[PDB]
Amino acid sequence: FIYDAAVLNYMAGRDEGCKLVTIGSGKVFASTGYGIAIQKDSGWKRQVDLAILQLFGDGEMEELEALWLTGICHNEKNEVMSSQLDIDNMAGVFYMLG
Amino acid sequence: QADMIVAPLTINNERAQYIEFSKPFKYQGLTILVKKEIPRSTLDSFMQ
Amino acid sequence: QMKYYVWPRMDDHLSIVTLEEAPFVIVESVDPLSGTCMRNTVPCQKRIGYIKKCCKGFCIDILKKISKSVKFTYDLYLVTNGKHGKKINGTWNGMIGEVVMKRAYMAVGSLTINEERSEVVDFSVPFIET
Amino acid sequence: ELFFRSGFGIGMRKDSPWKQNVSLSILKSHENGFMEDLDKTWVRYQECD
Amino acid sequence: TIENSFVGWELEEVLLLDMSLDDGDSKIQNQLKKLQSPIILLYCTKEEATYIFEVANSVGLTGYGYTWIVPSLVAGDTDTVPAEFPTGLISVSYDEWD
Ligand SMILES: *[C@@H]1O[C@H](CO)[C@@H](O)[C@H](O)[C@H]1NC(C)=O
Repeated sequence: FIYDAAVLNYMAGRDEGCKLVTIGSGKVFASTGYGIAIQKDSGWKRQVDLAILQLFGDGEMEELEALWLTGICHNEKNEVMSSQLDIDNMAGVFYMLG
Repeated sequence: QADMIVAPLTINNERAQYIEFSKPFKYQGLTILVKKEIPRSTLDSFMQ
Repeated sequence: QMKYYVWPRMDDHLSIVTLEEAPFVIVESVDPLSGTCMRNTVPCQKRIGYIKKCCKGFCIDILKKISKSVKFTYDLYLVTNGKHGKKINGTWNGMIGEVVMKRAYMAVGSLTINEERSEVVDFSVPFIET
Repeated sequence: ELFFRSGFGIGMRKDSPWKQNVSLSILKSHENGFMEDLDKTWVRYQECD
Repeated sequence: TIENSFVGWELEEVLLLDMSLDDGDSKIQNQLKKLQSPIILLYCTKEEATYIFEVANSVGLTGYGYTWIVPSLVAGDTDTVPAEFPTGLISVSYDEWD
């Protein structure tokens, strides 16, 4: 599935069974960003952007995502949950006698 | 003396009062680094 | 039962256009006890016939703080023509379609920035990576 | 973990005649992947992890 | 009614004017200086109301962004409309035309 990253990461972290993962452990290719579209050459464009930058300063922006964009399926250490080994894993040993 | 700044330059509210910034090269925050402890790694020996 | 669906108006009265998807914008039906949006929600109409609806999410939480500091007003309404927006035969639809036609004056929600859409509207500094 | 996220930009004097005609080439270069090639030839290569 | 409702009704700057001594002072205007909000409730009589608007309209917080609603008391017989009533006054009264 090839879709926007800001939706997949939220969805893949809040699924039952934790059976879905993003390749590369958070890999993105063409980095752009979201935003607020404004009518061309509007007088507001000078003030809206300054307001947003301030929310970085006080950390409000950096804790909201802890309120809407969190999951339980931790993508750390690459938990394997057993291997349940098969024929394929022991390929060489079936070759050594060959 | 200058007409354009081409170097790693973060964006913050104080600096955005007086100039424009266009749009980013790449996105990154900031972290902390400390020395490794791999000298104190778990060694092995016969008698252990 | 009032003859007017919405109260007649009396540029601090701005219009907004929004789309519904992801945790960024969530649409929930109105409470049947009183027919009003409950706490922690912003009203939002919906064309097609006008039906009240409740809008909430992460992205809307931004529009509350930004509009409070710069002190302007708004009244959201969802869009009724396609997805975020695609150019066909030199025409714009969707959320981008409204702003070029001056019927909206601002769009908030989940847009994506690229070169093609900066030839018609203007964006601001991004607030989340994608 | 990352705790204050922003991005390097190209800064100019206010209201210079290039305000809006430069940030298209930065923004268009992302689609071509040209910003990626510069990344893998000046940032990431052989290492001990 | 406000407490037992999920909608976030709120009230503040509750005012009370003393039209008993009729000293003619600006105690009405001085008290109403600390006022805000686009909805203001009124409860008076037709004869005494004309004085109320005059002081309130003198300050000017009635023109554009403020709406006033009055009970059926300030209605007369809906045949004559005394002056000083702000433009766009919405109010309720006992049914007459039907
Ligand atoms: C802006 O960029 C366009 C690219 O098509 C170019 O034709 C034009 O000369 C530029 N104008 C300025 C003022 O740089």
